[PDB]
Amino acid sequence: GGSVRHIAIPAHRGLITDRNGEPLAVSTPVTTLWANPKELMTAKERWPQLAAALGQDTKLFADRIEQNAEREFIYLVRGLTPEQGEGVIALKVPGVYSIEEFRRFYPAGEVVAHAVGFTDVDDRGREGIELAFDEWLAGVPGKRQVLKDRRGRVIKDVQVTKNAKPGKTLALSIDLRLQYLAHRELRNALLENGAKAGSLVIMDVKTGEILAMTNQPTYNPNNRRNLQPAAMRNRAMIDVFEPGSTVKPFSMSAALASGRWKPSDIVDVYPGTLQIGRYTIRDVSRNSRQLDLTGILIKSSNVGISKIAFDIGAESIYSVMQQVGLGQDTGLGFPGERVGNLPNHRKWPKAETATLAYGYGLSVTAIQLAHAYAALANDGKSVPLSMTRVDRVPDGVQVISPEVASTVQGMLQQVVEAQGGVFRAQVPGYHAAGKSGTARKNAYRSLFAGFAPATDPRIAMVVVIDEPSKAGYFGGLVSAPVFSKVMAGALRLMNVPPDNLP
Repeated sequence: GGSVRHIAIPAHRGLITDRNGEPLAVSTPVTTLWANPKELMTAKERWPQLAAALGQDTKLFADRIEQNAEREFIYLVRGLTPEQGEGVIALKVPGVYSIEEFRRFYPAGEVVAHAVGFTDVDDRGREGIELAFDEWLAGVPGKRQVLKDRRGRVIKDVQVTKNAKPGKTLALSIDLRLQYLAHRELRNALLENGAKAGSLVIMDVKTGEILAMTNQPTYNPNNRRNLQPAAMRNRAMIDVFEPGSTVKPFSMSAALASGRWKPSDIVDVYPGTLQIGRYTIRDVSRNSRQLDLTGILIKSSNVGISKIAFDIGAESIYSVMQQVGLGQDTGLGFPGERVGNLPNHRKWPKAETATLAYGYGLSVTAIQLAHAYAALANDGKSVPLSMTRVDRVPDGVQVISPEVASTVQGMLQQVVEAQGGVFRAQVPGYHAAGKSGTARKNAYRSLFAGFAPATDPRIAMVVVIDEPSKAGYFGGLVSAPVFSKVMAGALRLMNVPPDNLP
């Protein structure tokens, strides 16, 4: 006949949009039904009709209400359409009450699942942006009072103690139009090459924004039914791998900055192997003798970059790699994010000096690799990463001098356009620049990292194809065609003028 209890007032979770306001995560009003078993015990002849309205077996529902006859609150069904909730309410079953709360709906579904993430049944972020910015998005629940009978019947409201503060809107750096394109093209490439998984990262080299981030396999954050953890793996931020030949441009940046090397310099790589003690440096193709610095990148000559590294010292190469973020914390604060490993030595031996120079030993993520190529594309200035829209561009750090960065840009354009280069990475109408690579896990990862336009870069991109099972596993056969198709759409959607038209 009288008992006051504080009930919480759910807060409206903040809207998540892409960089242009397209809805990505929307709080949707839902109707949750709860029951007071004490009042249900006075209306047993109504249980089968209530059981059928809840899609529950007649006897099982009766067993559930009986075992909880002493309690005052149980959940009947959580998160219904307001239409569905009022249908059960219209039955006038004594002891059945409704609660108005919110549930997330993700209009893009599987296309941006890993980046956006999801909430749980209690509207708490548990993955992706939903967890990374949960305090910003959640708001503060409110406090209300209600009078409860000694039999549990709701009698009347007493007062509101504190009003709910709704969550705040968040606009991601993602361009949903680019996301749809990268999601589709990465999926097509996986089917064409029969690959298990893949990752694609797009960045604005001037602002540090992540314009697109897609992983295969993916999942619908709206269905939530037996989602195996394989499809929920945010591979672009969690998978680490040896970058291989894709970090040779940074060994080259340290070479061109040492004062001892120029692009015209030649290196003798005959006969394709180089013995360092018991360790044998081996090139994939061993049909060369003298190569200039660009030919070293075109052929992916581990021997050539090793001899350059011996001359300039590993410390200069480590410094460039550390400053562009390889093996470093990205500061993005995503769950399960991995940093990788950029090893450091007090005294760099010859073997570790070489394997560092051509991308063995150290382990990076696709996000780190894209961030490094963005710095190279941004005339050597590294801008911090961001998964939210950047209105005020932060000051970068000039890690590679603009002259050296401009020289490596030209050499990477030749890697894509010169004879024997990665011509399948060429973007029609534009000058693209990039570098192919392979990461062994038999099983390999096909890598391509690049940027465009080569003469005035705007967009950096990394493609990781995990274990192709059809054509050759080489980067340039599998990953380069994806770069070409996705970069072409990224340049068009951002109205970047073509720099390669007759």
